[PDB]
Amino acid sequence: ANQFNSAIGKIQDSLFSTASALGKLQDVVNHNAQALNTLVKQLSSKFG
Amino acid sequence: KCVNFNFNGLTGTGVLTKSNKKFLPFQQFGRDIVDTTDAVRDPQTLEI
Ligand SMILES: *[C@@H]1O[C@H](CO)[C@@H](O)[C@H](O)[C@H]1NC(C)=O
Repeated sequence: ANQFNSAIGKIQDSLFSTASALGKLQDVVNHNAQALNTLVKQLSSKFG
Repeated sequence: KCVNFNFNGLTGTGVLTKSNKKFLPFQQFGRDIVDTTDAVRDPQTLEI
């Protein structure tokens, strides 16, 4: 029980400090925003 | 009120509202981050 409690207490730090993952969700958000921004920025091209 | 506005040849449709944006005296209109017109200057009242 003590070992589990220590590990579950370290989770709250290692989730946002060690990074590793949690970049996948942000990457999904960033890819969606990039796609939408590029789509609405292509409206400024004369295309000839 | 959603209107068809024609500012000195610039044609568009939308609602024109009072703006807190401070245009420098040489600046005539403002563009959003994706190059869409966001603010305009009144030729008569010099209003943003
Ligand atoms: C046009 O005339 C009005 C008064 O009728 C004046 O307030 C306005 O500044 C003038 N527009 C200019 C100088 O662009």
